[PDB]
Amino acid sequence: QSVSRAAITAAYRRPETEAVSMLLEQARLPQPVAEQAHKLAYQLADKLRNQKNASGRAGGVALMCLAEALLRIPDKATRDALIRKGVDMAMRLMGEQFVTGETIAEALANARKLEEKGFRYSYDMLGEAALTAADAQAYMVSYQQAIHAIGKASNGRGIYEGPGISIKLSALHPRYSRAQYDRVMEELYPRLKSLTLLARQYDIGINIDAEESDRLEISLDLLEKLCFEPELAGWNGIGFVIQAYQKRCPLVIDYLIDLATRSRRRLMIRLVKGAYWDSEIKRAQMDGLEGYPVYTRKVYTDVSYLACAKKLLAVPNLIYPQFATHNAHTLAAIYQLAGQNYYPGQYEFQCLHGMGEPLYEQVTGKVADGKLNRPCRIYAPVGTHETLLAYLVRRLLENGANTSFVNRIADTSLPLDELVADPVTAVEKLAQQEGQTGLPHPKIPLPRD
Ligand SMILES: Cc1cc2nc3c(=O)[nH]c(=O)nc-3n(C[C@H](O)[C@H](O)[C@H](O)COP(=O)(O)OP(=O)(O)OC[C@H]3O[C@@H](n4cnc5c(N)ncnc54)[C@H](O)[C@@H]3O)c2cc1C
Ligand code: PRO
Repeated sequence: QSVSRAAITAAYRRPETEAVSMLLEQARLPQPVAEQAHKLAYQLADKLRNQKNASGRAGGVALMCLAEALLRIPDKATRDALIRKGVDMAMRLMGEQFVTGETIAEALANARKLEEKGFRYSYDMLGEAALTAADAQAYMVSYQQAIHAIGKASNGRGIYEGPGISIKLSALHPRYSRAQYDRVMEELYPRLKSLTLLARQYDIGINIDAEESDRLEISLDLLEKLCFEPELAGWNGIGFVIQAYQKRCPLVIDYLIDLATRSRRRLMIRLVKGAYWDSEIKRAQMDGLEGYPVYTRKVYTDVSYLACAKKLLAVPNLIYPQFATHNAHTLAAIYQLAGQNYYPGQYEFQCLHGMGEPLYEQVTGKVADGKLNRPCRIYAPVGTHETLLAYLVRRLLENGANTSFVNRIADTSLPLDELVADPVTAVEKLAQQEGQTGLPHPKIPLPRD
């Protein structure tokens, strides 16, 4: 193939100057909206930094120990007068903060606390990249069991206010990374269909997570078919992730808008930046192809996310946008771009368990409690230590990258105004300095170079 699908294919690895130049005016926040976003982003970030007055205290150590000792003198007068194992253990130590529970039942029992404050959940049974038939079957069973449990705890609250599930197509088909069209359709699809039908019976959201870029196309074929199942007609609980770090992302949105039209539904669309960037670059560098399927400067991903957010927010009849981010500017800009006259079903935010709660405690909840009154859905990984590895590694990359917001916020030296700097302005600043808009990262030449 269709006009919308062909356009996706042709953007796969489009030159970065070109891609970024095309996104720029689509992402630009109008003057007024830009400054309200700056102001809200600044406040959110400031409050995150200075939680227990960790700024005002920052404004030696030897004297403090002596001063401490003197203050333990009770009477003022007297005071005046005078390899394989270490890796496994490191992974589960760092990983506990990211896991909401070992079993789906323990994860749900712990859901009341934030659900009452207005948070929602999407549970993920940890596991991906099934190698064998037995692995994939076992994932299929863990997903079914999860859907029964979440569905019973949802108890009719529905797709927006109630919990959902997130699934990985790589978990449901052995050797998914290289599987061909015909075998995926014969084997993967019936399983996707079956879980989705089950999610529909309990009226919970079911979201298909996005993985590596060479699986985008097949995920779209699977989604297309799913959306035309007679048994799913009139049901708007199907969710799909799109990754703004991909050059294809805006063309994927055009496709999704048309799909929602043709299949007569509202799609739940989770807009993310993306989790596999280090691997995507390495992959593209090994295949020696004409370009990258992702951007090479982080600020360009920020610009793509804003442009894509506008596209999504423009079609509320077709798309329920789920804006996944821990970046205060991103959050603030979405909040402003969504416009006046918010209603619950317009959009929600999302965050990963162990990363987002502090930012979103300023967001989800009552205006009279100093909150924004916008719902946030926490992504909640569920499983034991043997299913954690890949997810943890991705979190370490995310938390430890010096371009990450969550890394830069903890950097006292970097002033708030730089931390929440408008990405469009940053791209324009780079373009005046370097002589062209959207030049690739200077340390990431094309694969053929
Ligand atoms: C609820 C939730 C669900 C998610 N589901 C998925 C999913 O299904 N699939 C998936 O891939 N991701 C998923 N993610 C996104 C991913 O896990 C990261 O959390 C997300 O990219 C971090 O973005 P941010 O806005 O919080 O942080 P920011 O710091 O603003 O941006 C971080 C990122 O920018 C990108 N980046 C970093 N360096 C560069 C560079 N040099 N050039 C271009 N881009 C760069 C990467 O995407 C990286 O994550 C999910 C995130 C959340 C919160
Ligand atoms: O697996 C990951 O890293 C992303 C984050 C949440 C869901 N998918």
